[PDB]
Amino acid sequence: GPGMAVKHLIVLKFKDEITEAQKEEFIKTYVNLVNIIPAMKDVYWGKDVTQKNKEEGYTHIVEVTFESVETIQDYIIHPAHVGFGDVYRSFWEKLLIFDYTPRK
Amino acid sequence: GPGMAVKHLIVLKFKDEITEAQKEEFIKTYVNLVNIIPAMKDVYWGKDVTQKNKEEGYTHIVEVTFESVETIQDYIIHPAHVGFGDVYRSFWEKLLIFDYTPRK
Ligand SMILES: CCCCCCCc1cc(O)cc(O)c1C(=O)O
Ligand SMILES: CCCCCCCc1cc(O)cc(O)c1C(=O)O
Repeated sequence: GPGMAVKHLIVLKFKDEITEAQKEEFIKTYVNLVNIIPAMKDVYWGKDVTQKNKEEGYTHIVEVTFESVETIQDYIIHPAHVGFGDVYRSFWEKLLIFDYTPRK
Repeated sequence: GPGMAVKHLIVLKFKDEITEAQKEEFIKTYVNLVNIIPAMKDVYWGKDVTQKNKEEGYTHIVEVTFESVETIQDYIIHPAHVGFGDVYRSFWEKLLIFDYTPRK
């Protein structure tokens, strides 16, 4: 369709001490935010398989579509997001966030 | 669904002196690889608008769809991919490369 939505992309490396089970629980709890935060519509994620970034070893990629930058910002400040981010902040070693409208 | 795909995600920062005209031509030549490299099925890209990692400087996000990790390898070793790097490596400052299958 003709819509102009905005994708929120998260690129993450967990601390080495975090176990696979802990990463899974972190992602599951994150996905549950869709049911809580109005702006947050859907979550797709995946684990990188090629490990091509050397000293910048991000492993997980999360994609969330939103209607605009302003509603991304609503998600950022929503108390369920603030709470998730604060209590799991020690899980990650590196985090990059991008917001863009995909085009051809 | 019935189809299998792997997303090849590139995060890119151009050198600071590169012009907008140069970026546009660089991207047009990259997306034209779909007409050259069989494995490369589609490209969507966008420019970050929120600058949440401004200090790292990545600005462009490029999403390329492939059938499998094997066809991704065919893309990497294709002469036109090697040749794109021959001609344009001097335009980028840094990159991150990921290969993953998005899921819920
Ligand atoms: C399954 C991956 C979970 C990602 C948590 C990141 C939370 C966060 C922290 C922050 O300092 C800035 C942010 O923009 C965000 C975010 O966008 O969600
Ligand atoms: C408009 C996007 C331009 C992307 C060029 C990156 C080329 C490249 C360089 C490299 O050193 C390693 C790689 O894996 C790749 C790649 O995946 O294409």
